[PDB]
Amino acid sequence: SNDNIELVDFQNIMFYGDAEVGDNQQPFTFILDTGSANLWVPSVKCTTAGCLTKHLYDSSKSRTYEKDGTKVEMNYVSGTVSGFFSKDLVTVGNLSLPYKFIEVIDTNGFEPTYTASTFDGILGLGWKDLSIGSVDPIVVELKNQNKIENALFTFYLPVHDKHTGFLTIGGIEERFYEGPLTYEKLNHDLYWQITLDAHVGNIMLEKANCIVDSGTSAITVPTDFLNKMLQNLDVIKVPFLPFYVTLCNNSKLPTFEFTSENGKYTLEPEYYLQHIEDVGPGLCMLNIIGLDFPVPTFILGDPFMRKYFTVFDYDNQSVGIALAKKNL
Ligand SMILES: CSC[C@H](NC(=O)Cc1ccc(O)cc1)C(=O)N[C@@H](Cc1ccccc1)[C@H](O)C(=O)N1CSC(C)(C)[C@H]1C(=O)N[C@H]1c2ccccc2C[C@H]1O
Repeated sequence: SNDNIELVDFQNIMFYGDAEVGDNQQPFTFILDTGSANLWVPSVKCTTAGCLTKHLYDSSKSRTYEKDGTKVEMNYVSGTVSGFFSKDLVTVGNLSLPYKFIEVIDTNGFEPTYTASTFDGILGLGWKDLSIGSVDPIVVELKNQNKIENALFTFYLPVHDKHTGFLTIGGIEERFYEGPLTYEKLNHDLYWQITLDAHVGNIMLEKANCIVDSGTSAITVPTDFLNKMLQNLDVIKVPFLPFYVTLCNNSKLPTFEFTSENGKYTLEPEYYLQHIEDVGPGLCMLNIIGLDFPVPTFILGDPFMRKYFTVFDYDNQSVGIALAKKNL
């Protein structure tokens, strides 16, 4: 019944999945990003160094290509790509639909991220009004065409050296989680954002905005909240970068607890530490960065999602959260 695209871990920090553009089935690797709402692929017309090692899109070889050519720039927090709109058949798992996407010709504003990673493009899994060009989300559009049961998708993330992951479209599969699945209502029209009380030891923020974001390989915390957490924690900031290093077994490292009237979600140090033995013996980096939004906000990124199976439900305007099964 449901369509299941396999997720591959890349250096236990990112994960990617593959999909196709064109009726000649041109293959691409995507970051799958719940926090954005446009699809893009690098073009054969790309003029920049970053495209050299990528799978490139050739509209001339697809009979289902429809020209648009409207110029567009996608601005991410990690950089900018530019190009123009094109329309073609997009295939995700076994499902296809004609889809508007961005043909990228300049990726120099997205370095060094682009050249250092093995993805080709980004496939947005956000809300329509967050898109450029008023593009209906893939999953919404697939439901509207009755190709899937429900306008929802789920993430069961891969775990480095343990199991593969899945982006599942159309339904919720019991095989991905254990214990209860708790639904948290979205608190915003166009982000996968929910309200949770956030506790880290003695520090807490009542009714914080929490964005569940598949494209962010960190937990982000308000900067003042982070500053309090790190006080007398025996961690050291990396020169010039917003990351902190610690002895891996530092017993002061706290557990994040997020609560709603419905549920309680925790994130222990094992889920947010990254070993860096090559930099030194028994050293870890915290996958936590300080970021201020206009309203106090946490991004519950990839470290959160490695622990917790997540359901993104457009029809019920909610995020479902459950403990991910350790193995399939
Ligand atoms: C609507 S369209 C995209 C939107 N535009 C904007 O907000 C407009 C904007 C542009 C520039 C700016 O100064 C501020 C604003 C954007 O970018 N939303 C992002 C989510 C986001 C949003 C706000 C804060 C943090 C992150 C997006 O969903 C996303 O996940 N991204 C952007 S590409 C990406 C898929 C590689 C990933 C990313 O960067 N990851 C790195 C990251 C990020 C943060 C911490 C550690 C690390 C490590 C890496 O994992």
